[PDB]
Amino acid sequence: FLKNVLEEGSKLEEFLELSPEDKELLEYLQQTKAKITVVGCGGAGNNTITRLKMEGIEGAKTVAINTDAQQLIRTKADKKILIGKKLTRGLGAGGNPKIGEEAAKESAEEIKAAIQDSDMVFITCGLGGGTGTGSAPVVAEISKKIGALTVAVVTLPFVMEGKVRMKNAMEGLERLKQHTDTLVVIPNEKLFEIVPNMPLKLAFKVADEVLINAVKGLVELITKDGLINVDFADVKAVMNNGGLAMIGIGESDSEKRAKEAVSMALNSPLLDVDIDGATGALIHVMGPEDLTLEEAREVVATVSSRLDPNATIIWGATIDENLENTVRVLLVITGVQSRIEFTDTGLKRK
Repeated sequence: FLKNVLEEGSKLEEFLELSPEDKELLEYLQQTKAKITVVGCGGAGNNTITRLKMEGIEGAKTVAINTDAQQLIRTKADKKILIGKKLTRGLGAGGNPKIGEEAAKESAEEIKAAIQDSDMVFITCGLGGGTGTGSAPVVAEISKKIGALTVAVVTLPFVMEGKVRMKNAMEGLERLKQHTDTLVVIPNEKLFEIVPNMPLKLAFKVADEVLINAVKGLVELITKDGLINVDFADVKAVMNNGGLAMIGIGESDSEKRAKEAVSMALNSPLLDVDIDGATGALIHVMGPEDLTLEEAREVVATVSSRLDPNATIIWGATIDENLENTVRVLLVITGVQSRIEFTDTGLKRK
């Protein structure tokens, strides 16, 4: 009986030590925990969720929504939602964000049901298409309505995708910034400065890799046990009014991993903005089984001296089973909307 399940599962929890006070407390933490849901919209959104799912994202429910049934069936997630079951019949919205938006609206109640009791929701997707670009802002609007920390981690299209797609992305990015607490944007075009002679046929595979790493890094920073205390109250603090944000990723293998990883992360072409005054930042330093709090401490210090002396900085350090002799640093600087300008050919640096 599935219905008994939830109730008999507590029997084991409750039933050999603690006192009555600790009895209530322990039984309290059970519920108190922060519920995280990541929602992937459209093509790139769905490829990301599948990996997060298959690789096992820690402490977060995965939701994949799509207007296209073919894509949705190949996707793996804790929950899948075919938005626009009446508007599209599960055939795809094409490159028209207006359809994807309407598709999401149509399934709004279904979406709300998938993120219902979430303390924080991550909306991820690749802008430029019709589904992700159209639905993402609706999922964000619904997220805020249920009262969850609403963060979005999205990518801007490659220039080789065309002005129509970029323009649609920027407009989507605009509508999105309206319903998010913090909006993280990844310019795919810069993916070319990290891998200059990267084969065009691989651009998207790499884009998938970066988004997955970014969403996973941010999410796990909050949920995965590490060498140090990462409190949800702080995340709430930094993410809550983080306007526009960008990321930087780096890693090193040399006997100056931490130091060299920060360098890459800070000089990352993905950080297409002046960060020398940032008011907030989330840092996640991942490494091998030999990772010391000292290295993580060295990364944070490095970054801290670039931001505002008053900058709010959340950081963590987790150990990744299969991580070489390499330490990877995911950097997320917030409140940089005033250093950028929204145009329809991409974001421009002020």
